[PDB]
Amino acid sequence: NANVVVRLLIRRPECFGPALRGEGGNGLLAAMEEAIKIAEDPSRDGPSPEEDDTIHMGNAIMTFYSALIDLLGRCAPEMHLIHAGKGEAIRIRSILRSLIPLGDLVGVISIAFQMPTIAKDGNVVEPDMSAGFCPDHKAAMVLFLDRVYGIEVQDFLLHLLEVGFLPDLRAAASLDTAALSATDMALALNRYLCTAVLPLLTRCAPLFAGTEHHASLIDSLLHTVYRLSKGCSLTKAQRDSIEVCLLSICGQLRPSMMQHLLRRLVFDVPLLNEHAKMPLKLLTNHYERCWKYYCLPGGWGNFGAASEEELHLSRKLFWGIFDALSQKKYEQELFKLALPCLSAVAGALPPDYMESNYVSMMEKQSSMDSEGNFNPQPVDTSNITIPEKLEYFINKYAEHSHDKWSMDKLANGWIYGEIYSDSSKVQPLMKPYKLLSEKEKEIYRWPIKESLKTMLAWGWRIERTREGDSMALYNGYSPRAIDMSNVTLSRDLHAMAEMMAENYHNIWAKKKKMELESKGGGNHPLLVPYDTLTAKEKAKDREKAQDILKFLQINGYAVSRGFKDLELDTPSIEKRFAYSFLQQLIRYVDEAHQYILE
Amino acid sequence: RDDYDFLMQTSTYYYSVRIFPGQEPANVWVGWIT
Amino acid sequence: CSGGHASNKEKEMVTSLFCKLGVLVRHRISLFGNDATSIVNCLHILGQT
Amino acid sequence: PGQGRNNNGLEIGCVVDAASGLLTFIANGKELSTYYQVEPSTKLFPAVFAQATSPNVFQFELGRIKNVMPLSAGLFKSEHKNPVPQCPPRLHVQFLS
Amino acid sequence: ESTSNSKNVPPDLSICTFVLEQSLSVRALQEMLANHRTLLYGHAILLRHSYSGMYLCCLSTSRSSTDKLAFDVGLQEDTTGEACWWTIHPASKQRSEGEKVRVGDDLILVSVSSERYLHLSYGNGSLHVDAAFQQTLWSVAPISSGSEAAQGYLIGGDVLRLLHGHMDECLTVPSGEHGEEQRRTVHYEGGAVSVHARSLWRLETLRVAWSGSHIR
Repeated sequence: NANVVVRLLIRRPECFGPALRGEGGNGLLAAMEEAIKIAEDPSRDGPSPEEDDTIHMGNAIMTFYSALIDLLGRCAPEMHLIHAGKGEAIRIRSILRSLIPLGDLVGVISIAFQMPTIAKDGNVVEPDMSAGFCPDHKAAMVLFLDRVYGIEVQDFLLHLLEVGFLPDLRAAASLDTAALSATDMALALNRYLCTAVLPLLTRCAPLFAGTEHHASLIDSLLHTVYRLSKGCSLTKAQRDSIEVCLLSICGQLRPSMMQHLLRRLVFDVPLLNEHAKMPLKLLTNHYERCWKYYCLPGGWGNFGAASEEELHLSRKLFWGIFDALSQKKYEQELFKLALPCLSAVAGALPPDYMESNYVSMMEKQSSMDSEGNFNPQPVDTSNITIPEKLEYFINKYAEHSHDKWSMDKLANGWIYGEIYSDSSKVQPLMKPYKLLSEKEKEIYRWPIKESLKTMLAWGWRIERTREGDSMALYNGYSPRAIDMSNVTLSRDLHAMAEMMAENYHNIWAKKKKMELESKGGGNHPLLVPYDTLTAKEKAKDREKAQDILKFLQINGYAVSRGFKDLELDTPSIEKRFAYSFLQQLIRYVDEAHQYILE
Repeated sequence: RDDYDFLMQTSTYYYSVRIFPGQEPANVWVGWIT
Repeated sequence: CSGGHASNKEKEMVTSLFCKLGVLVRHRISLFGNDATSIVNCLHILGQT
Repeated sequence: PGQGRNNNGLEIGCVVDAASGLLTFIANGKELSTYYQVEPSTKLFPAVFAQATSPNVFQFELGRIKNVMPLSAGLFKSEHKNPVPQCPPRLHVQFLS
Repeated sequence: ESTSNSKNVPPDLSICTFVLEQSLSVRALQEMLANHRTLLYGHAILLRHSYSGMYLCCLSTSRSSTDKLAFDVGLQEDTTGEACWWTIHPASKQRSEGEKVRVGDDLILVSVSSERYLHLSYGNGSLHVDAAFQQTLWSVAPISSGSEAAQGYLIGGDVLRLLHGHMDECLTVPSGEHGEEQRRTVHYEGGAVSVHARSLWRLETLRVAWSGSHIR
């Protein structure tokens, strides 16, 4: 019945609409563009003086092209026949694959939705979904992508992910509040992302194997699944589906990328609430799939071994979970889950794991909160003042900023004049930074001073190397621009740059939460924590961290960590995981013997 | 301009190495070996 | 030979745990409902260590 | 000059006199104090040693300076009298392995 | 190629000719893909280009002539696959499937590979030809039949030499002096010109149909 419908529907191309007919039509992605403007134009979406008396033609054109393609995707042959080599099936799929271009499908998946807004009154101003772009209008896209084109290669897979799904999986994160949990946007987007998108990612799970070199989006899809999985309006079947998708995805990646997710887990799992069951399965299956990585000193031959940070996180996780169950209440299913979990964490942790005395300082308590879920606390910076010996570096990076600035205006085309007119594009400032005034130096001074006090807040020991002392001793225009074409920073220093950029993102999130208080609420799609952002959206933190800490070394100052280790009792055979585990077990069994003796 | 007699009679040769800005010059050695 | 030296004190705690688990299992098969199998397996496997 | 090289990467010119054996070096347009006096008939290979702390490490610019004959003129007998720098395909970078 | 202004501009009927190589049934084409006949409506035909020796096929590629659904029509070396095969169908009601095609019938051709009509596209200022979903009536005109040809006799569209004098001379234009104005003259010449390519002439009749017939 499909090989007849397809053959009948192509002979009459008038059934495809005025945009997919073939002549003059703008396509399907460009047909998803006039309809999303009719829904806002009141002169073309109404009878021109809800749906029963006012038929929305913005909601009527894109529901037509979401049913035509849903039929054109449901007429696709089942793929076992394509595997067996059925000629007519391959021909039908090729006709179906040529009717609709792949780029005309990826763009429609990438189209953003309209989110409800909270008002000054405190009521949710939710736009009409009987009038605007529906989450079910993007669901036929996912069916066509799976049945006709197919997702068979890793690069197209994470391309489509990055461009269409994350922007849609982060629009349900802002809907995870109390008021927005029961919106029809929530009820429809949760349905879409739990019946079409996540099940597709479950079927495309094996294609997530060789994607180490993309680390910022597979450490963000995990977060945009896990933290949305704590939603309250989520149904039983939808919760089961997201659980299945989550362990299916985490069952393919290398252990290195499951670090941000483990950091997220090690604070939420110990609570041992109802939600904790699926994180428990996640951690369990992770620790059986990758156990030599953490237990065997060399680990997997290709994947490697732990970096001692995952090793200390696993120890604190095991101990917190063990104590928490020690103080919990009896429940069959809870222990039937948790006993394999602890038995796997202990079995993957080295039995002789050396408890480093350097417990992680400044362990974050900022973003892993429950209510409001965002508490920015950058460490106080005003309490520490930049030394005047660093004022020379402040001035140097001020000229460096002025030189980025100047290359930008040589690009733009600013012309010499005596007045600052934004209309005529004239500004007197092609003078060097020496001729600038202090206040227009301060549009550079404030960023530099705040950046330096940011690293000073933690006590980062900034030390001038003798090369900078030499710089102090060395003490119709020819410009010159600094060329940082080869500068590269080290691995541990790059990891430190990661967290200081996380602090500069924490400040950004703090400022936009104060201005969100002025907005009266409404979670921005990019206001999610640093670990939830993707590579492209993690751009300003990267540029700021990189240029500041690659210019610091090229000027001479050597920066170190906040302070130096208090002590290391390496000869202590009383500090391995075995010591703590065995005395804890012996204490508990000493108790249990007391109880049994009574 | 170089003299086209001294240039024709000289036996002095040249090559130059540009250490790229960002590569540490403390880890780069330039010269001749046998 | 790849490593994993449990200290003499660690072996001391292992032996003490074995002995004390034996004292726990002494004449309390009924009190430990149907898990006396678990205790005897524990004593088997740690006695073997 | 110290520290700041991001004006332009360090240009270390290597000058060899194949008639006297004097090996001089010019860095950033200034002659360096170090010099070598090789024996007659010594065959010298232009070499650069580097530990890579950058995506792009160094380069083998084969140009010329004032009053000095390009490298290809000494490398190749056919181009002995050509003052124009050349990099014929026979000249390629090697490494110790 | 235009064949309506033949009284003013001769048509190049040397590259417009095709040979009906094979006429198999749809099912027989299916099996022979999986592993003198009179044409009947509904069969699958293989068309071989006379000049090039290649086969008409759907190219599975578009020139993007304002139609996103159309494919270009061209020539292919091999005969394998279903791209080189076309199905002939009745155009009007007087004919039907299974009935043998007449020499004066209009035909519609559908590619087996793409299920697209051999379409005349008015899309641009120039007139295109492609595989689209809109049908175009094609009239098959007979040029020649190999079986009825006679060896040693002049037929239409033959490349030949005009041996004038004593089997020695050849009616030939001058050689390659790099000047076409000087080459635009005609004379008799002998020797090694009888095996060269500048003494070769094509005899084209003043007809479009049956242009490969015996010259009278």
